[PDB]
Amino acid sequence: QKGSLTIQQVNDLLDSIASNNSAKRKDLIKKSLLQLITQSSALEQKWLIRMIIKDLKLGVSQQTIFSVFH
DNA sequence: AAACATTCGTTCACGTGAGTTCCAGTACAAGTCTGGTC
Repeated sequence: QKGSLTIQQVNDLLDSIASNNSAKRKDLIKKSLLQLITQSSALEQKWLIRMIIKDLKLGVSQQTIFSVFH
């Protein structure tokens, strides 16, 4: 019901997944995904799946996010 | 001298133009789903 991951850790794990896919090593992808699964809650994992597939469906336009930012 | 007609300022109802609020139609842009091959 509670996670123990920070944003930097998640970015590092995703970077490892991408790089190891580029290098044709699936064991490291499995290890990174296992760490993410073991150190995350169900909601966090749902959002991680959405981020991996690259579709969040927030309902707010990218232009709106940029306008809010600056 | 008395009765009737006309005129006048008033009154009401009804119709038309301009201002304001609300909603439907239109336009455009982004998001989402799909197709095909290498």
